[PDB]
Amino acid sequence: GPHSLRYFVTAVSRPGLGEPRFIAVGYVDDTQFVRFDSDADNPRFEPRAPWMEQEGPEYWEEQTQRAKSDEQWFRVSLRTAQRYYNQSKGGSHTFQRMFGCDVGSDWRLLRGYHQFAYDGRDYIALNEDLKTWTAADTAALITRRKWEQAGDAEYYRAYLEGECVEWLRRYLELGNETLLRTDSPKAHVTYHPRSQVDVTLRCWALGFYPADITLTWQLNGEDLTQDMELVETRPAGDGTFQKWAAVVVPLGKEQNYTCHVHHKGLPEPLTLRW
Amino acid sequence: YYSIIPHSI
Amino acid sequence: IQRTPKIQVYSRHPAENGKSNFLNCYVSGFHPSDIEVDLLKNGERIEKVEHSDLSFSKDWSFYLLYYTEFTPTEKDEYACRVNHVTLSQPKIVKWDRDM
Repeated sequence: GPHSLRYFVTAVSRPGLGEPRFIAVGYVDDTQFVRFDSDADNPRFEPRAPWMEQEGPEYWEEQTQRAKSDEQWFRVSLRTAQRYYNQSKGGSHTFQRMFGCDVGSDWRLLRGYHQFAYDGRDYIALNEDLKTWTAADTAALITRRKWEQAGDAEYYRAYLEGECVEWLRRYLELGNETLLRTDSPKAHVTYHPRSQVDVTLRCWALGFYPADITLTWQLNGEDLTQDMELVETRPAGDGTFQKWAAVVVPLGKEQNYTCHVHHKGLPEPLTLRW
Repeated sequence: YYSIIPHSI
Repeated sequence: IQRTPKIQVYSRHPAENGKSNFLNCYVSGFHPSDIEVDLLKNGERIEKVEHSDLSFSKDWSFYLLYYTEFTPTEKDEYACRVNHVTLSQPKIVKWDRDM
């Protein structure tokens, strides 16, 4: 089965309040395992999963240093972006970075990531070839040309193919007890009175892992969505996830509606009724 | 493992 | 340029009175990152509340899980209060054991 290592890094400028906020979090699949928070009591790379408390000081010391390096460069980037777009020095802006790797069941690189955002919009992204860049605007075109000339792609690729994949395999060994699990969703349909003409059927999905799931309602074998309400997947808090989808249906014909659940842990997909 | 960016945008 | 947060108030395990559970408030899909999130017991702000580390999705929008240990009763009303630049006033979402 495939696995992913991902880091989500956020910098938020706040002039008149002080230095920019900087936070990095790491994930293995849908499981967080590390964090760095500039606003914490003692800012450092620290474990966020019990199986990471194994690693010694040489891990966290080196990780903390790398984070603080990026913190400084994220500060410059924020300033540079403000210059690029001719924005006011007084306003608060965001700079985001996501990177990591996807590996296949054969323990090899499937896809590497190195992409950036300004104020929640795409800025620049390392393409799937890990050689070329996609720039979202003409400002990012300036960045792209600078990073092309600097040879950044080969530098990132070196990490993505080597360091990223190897340490991911290490994490999958450290947390082999919990990370390699696959909890199929326990699903059901709930009845809730609405009007005197119709009723609400809420299809539930509980306690599943990973978080990737598919929930749909189909009437008489066809399909329905444009009326369907679908909340985004939510963490239960115990490492599992929840999700539901509801439909408004007239009285008496509830059993002509089928909820369909697709998930990694379900060999045969689920078909449910009230 | 965390990896750094080498410079600004 | 801005995204409004999606708010969900729910329990970690199915709620039955007398048994200690966890009250969750999941806020997701919002931008920018500054956000106020409180868990309310009978309209009163709960102090002993923890939250997840700021993270984001594929579209760069942020998400945060706020949670607190509690023991549900039949009369204790629980809710989540969220304020954000996209909201003209704080949104109060009551906890419903079924939605």
